[PDB]
Amino acid sequence: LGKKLLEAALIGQDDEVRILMANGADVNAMDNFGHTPLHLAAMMGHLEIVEVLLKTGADVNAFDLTGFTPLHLAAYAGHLEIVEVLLKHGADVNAQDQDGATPFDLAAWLGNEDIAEVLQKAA
Amino acid sequence: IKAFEETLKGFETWLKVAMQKATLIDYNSLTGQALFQSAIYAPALSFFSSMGAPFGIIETFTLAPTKCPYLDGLKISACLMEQVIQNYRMIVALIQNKLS
Repeated sequence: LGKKLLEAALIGQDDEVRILMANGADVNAMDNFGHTPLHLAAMMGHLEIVEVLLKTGADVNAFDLTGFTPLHLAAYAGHLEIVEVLLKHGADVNAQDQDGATPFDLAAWLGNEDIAEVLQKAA
Repeated sequence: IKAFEETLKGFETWLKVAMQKATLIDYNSLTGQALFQSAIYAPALSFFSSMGAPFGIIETFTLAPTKCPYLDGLKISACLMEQVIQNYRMIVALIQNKLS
């Protein structure tokens, strides 16, 4: 069920995520790049799936194999409401990838100004 | 067929972000290369696999940097992103043939 959860969390199939969790899918399932379902849903902007994953024990601060956390990927994609939810659940604003880049850095480099201001406040 | 439609919708939702951010990613930097892999290449692979599955289409998309002969890492990223979109068009042509 892990691969199905990773796929449904990326595509945005809310129903299928809920079904998979109720059938015992691993919220820590990992794709070939180190992503958890929460990495993929945060990056995509899928708020309700992000809440479902968090409610069922997802590590908000999981690192993928390239050193990115769900906060990094939401800050990259520009999903402000996701960023706020992750921060409320303890996302680490000081997480760094393998060359020192934080979520704020990605938001600033990619032109997501609202998110960059929110992350600077939290730091 | 509903699942396939859902896959197209997720793909286009992802693409709207990837297409704008790719112009800003320095593919020659360590972070830019990693972010392109994590946020562009890896999701594209999953979309392309989900698209092709119900139709028997078994292909593995791979980046081709030899076709992006640029010193500027930003232009490499835009060029590689173009390859992603071209692959979408390739898979879609195969699907339409199958359906026809």
